Amino acid sequence: RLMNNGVGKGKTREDHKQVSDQLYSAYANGVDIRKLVAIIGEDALTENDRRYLQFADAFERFFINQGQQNRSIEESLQIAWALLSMLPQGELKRISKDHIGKYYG
Amino acid sequence: RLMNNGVGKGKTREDHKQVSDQLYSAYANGVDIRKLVAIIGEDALTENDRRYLQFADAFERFFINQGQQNRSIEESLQIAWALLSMLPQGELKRISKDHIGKYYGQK
Amino acid sequence: PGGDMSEPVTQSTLRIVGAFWRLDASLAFRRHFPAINWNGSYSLFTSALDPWYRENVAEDYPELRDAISELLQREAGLQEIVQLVGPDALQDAERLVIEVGRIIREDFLQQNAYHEVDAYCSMKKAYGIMKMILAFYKEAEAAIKRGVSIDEILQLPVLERIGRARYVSEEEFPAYFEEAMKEIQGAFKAL
Amino acid sequence: PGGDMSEPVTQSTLRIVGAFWRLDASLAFRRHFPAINWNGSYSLFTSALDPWYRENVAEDYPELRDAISELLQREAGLQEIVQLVGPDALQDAERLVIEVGRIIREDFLQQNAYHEVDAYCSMKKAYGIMKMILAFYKEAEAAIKRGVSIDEILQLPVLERIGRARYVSEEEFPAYFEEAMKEIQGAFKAL
Amino acid sequence: QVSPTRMNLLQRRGQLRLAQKGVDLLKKKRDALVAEFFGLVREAMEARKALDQAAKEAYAALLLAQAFDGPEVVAGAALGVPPLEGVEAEVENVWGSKVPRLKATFPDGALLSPVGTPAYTLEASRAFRRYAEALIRVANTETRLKKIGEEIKKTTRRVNALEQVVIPGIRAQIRFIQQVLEQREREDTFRLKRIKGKIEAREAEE
Amino acid sequence: MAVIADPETAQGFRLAGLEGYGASSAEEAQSLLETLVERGGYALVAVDEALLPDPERAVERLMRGRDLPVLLPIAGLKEAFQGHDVEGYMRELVRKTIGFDIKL
Repeated sequence: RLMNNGVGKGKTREDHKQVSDQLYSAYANGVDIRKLVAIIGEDALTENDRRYLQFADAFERFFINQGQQNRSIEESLQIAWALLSMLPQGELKRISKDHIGKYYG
Repeated sequence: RLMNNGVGKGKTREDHKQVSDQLYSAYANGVDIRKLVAIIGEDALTENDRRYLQFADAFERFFINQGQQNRSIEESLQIAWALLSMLPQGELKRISKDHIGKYYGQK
Repeated sequence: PGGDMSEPVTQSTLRIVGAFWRLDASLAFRRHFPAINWNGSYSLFTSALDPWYRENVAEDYPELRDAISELLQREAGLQEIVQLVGPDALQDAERLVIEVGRIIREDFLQQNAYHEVDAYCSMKKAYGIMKMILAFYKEAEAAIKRGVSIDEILQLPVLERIGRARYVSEEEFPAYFEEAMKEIQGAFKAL
Repeated sequence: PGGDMSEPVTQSTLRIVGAFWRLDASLAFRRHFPAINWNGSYSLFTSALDPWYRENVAEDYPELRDAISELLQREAGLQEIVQLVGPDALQDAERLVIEVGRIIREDFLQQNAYHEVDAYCSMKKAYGIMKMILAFYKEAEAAIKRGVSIDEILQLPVLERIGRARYVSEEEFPAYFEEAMKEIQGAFKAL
Repeated sequence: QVSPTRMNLLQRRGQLRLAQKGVDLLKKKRDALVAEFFGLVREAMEARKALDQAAKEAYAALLLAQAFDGPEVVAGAALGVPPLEGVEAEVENVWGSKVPRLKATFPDGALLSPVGTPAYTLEASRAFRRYAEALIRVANTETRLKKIGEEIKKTTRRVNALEQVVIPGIRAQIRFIQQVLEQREREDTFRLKRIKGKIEAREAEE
Repeated sequence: MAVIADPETAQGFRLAGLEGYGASSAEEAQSLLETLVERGGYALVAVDEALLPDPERAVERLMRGRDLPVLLPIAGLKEAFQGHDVEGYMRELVRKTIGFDIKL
């Protein structure tokens, strides 16, 4: 219920709320499509549909599965950016664009 | 529970337990094939499965439908082998060929 | 109290009686009366009454009655499949079982007490209706192993006779029975 | 009673105990004794017995324990397409997973609890059987891609020596092991 | 939500058992459909083999009959022949599903001046007639295999849907009804404690 | 009963006594197929494999029901020299049809 207090300027990086909101919305749609593939065939899809499939499996394998290591907030946010770089900027509905300009490469 | 201690060498007849397991598995895959044949049809199965369907359908009126006659143990095993004869030899994959060659075949 | 036969009244009174007639609400929501749930009723006097049935109603009465019983059991065994898959995509030799179960529930079992006739029904009339229904089912499964439709069975002009054959009085019912039996025996060679 | 693991006896037991071995009646019906099921059975002590195994068994021991755990999970994963389609219609990168799964389940795990020489099995002998099956898998997965497919593998007289390697006394075993491994390292070059 | 009595618990156990029978029955139905699918795919292979070889026969026949001969005379020999309508169809109903399969009449009665003025187009024309027979054969094999495939798709999503949806929903309702009935039995075995306590606090008021 | 590889092969189909066509492009073939579904040549059509493998876009265009114009890939006269794909074609049939990839 908090984390709206504990993000932002002078607490974490500026983009922390927008990265969290974007990753949640993207992984919700990813698990929607992975529910959809269980019913309809693999060809009823567009191309950023498959990009959400790839982002779902890439999220579940690289963002969560850390095993033991001592990630930072810095390494965590740049892993979140290198995951979001696997998606089109037109699919980035949430993040205000100057974070995208400083990052996403 | 105790059937495995009450049949066998000099207890009732030496082929008993294997016929017990065989009748169980044969009626087990007779019931559900008899239930499947409603939605596929008589003439859209294999052939041994229709043998199983005939076996189960005649089994539950020649073996369980006893009535009131004082049915001995040799007579009941005899009718059990008469029911097992409607399955093909070789498909009886629980009995070695000693009791097969001795008892099987006779309806 | 709850409408649930799991009480200390009902499951203390069902151990000391024969002839337990369990009603239900689903057969009484639509007006299918009496709402005897057939699937959970019983009667322990079927065995030891068949001498009287033989010497007073008909000689073949246990045979006909047990055939009615096993047709209703076979129907209620196929209701599982028919609600899990649907009444299409079936084999035509069992949709006759379900439709004969439907016509026995709409003719033999279902009875309105307020109609002037069919309130009372002595047992020769019930023997007549069961003999009609099983003559129909026997010769209909014969005619479907010859190979026909099952639309062609369910639109005969021979079973509106059956559906009205509980409303004739106990005086017309012999001659009516002879003529309905004649037409059931004579309307299957013409398919 | 019911064949369920939700009653509070089993729930409190699983909250307190350290290792759980679900015995099944189906796996004991397929004449696979012991009837342990390697899917819903779990231990927790493996993380802290690890330095004991590296001291007294062999220095590589939890690696190949993880290898057979992964191999049995691959088999129980892709048993589905074997069950639907047909086992011959498999690939060649999954047919060998199926067959090394079978050679595990019929030589390594399955144990006669009445045989004179089979019933006891120390850590060196289970290490030996385990290393032979892992060496078969690795050299076969190396050699499936260049000269053979699975029919040019699944009959070879080393597999009989693996499948009968467990009826060997442990005064005879640690010379038998080197010779069976030598013959498999020569055999997948002779192919 | 649903009325929590011991009767309703039995109805829910009955329908859980019926759905668990239904998973087994529909898997067996899928197994029989897969059996005839793999019985038909090799017929599709053999039909494609015969189609391509008779295709090569009719292609070489036309190559000879328009290379050793006139393109204008095969034009006249084609356009003199009428278009020959008449192919017809019948009905397969199996597992409920229904497809029409076709066969052709192909009349040979058009013996248009039956001393055929090239020596080759009777040969090539009968080659193309056998070609079209093989083509309608491959068409019927195709539509039968597509019907089997889509029905296996239906049965697979039906098994998966029925399992993952209406096994755990019914399990959840059974657990709901069992826990509310245990609450009622716990309130009974509390109230009986109090009425026994306040009957035995009467000898202690004497 | 239209069949579309060339008009040169199609006049051989007229030499067989059935109607056929040739387009040498995709949309032209689907358009003549579209008027052939509209007014029938009794609804049994094959199209060249190098022209259109799957013309079923025309089925979902005009006649989604009854699947009466059956659409067939066919080996062309310049392609029947090779024996097109048969075993890998069945591989992709299984891959398309049941989901699984098999070897058999």
